[PDB]
Amino acid sequence: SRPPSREIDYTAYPWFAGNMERQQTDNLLKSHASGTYLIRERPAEAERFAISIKFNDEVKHIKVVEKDNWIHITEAKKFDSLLELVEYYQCHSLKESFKQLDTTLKYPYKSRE
Amino acid sequence: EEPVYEEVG
Repeated sequence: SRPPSREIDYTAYPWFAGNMERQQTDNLLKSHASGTYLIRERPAEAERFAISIKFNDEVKHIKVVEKDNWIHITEAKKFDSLLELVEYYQCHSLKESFKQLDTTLKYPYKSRE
Repeated sequence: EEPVYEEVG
């Protein structure tokens, strides 16, 4: 009725990128401003997902490690799903994991072309 | 030919 607990679509979100190339994301974000974030897929071995964010005209990349039915980009904490991982950084600064960075998720990649 | 990325460091 009220609770929308009937299959959730992650692709519906504007921050959900498909099989995008590395060089592409670089050029795509190059035009976008700071605060822009996105998540692409990659057919790698240890890494399954790939995250990207723009900060101070610098396109950063974050590898996503998913194993043992759990998701996590670092080697300290774990998540139950990509959503929990995204929402965590969406509200909390990345400085916690990456001291070099101090930004958060605000606008998607397909926000404004 | 190796994954750099940001990484915790």
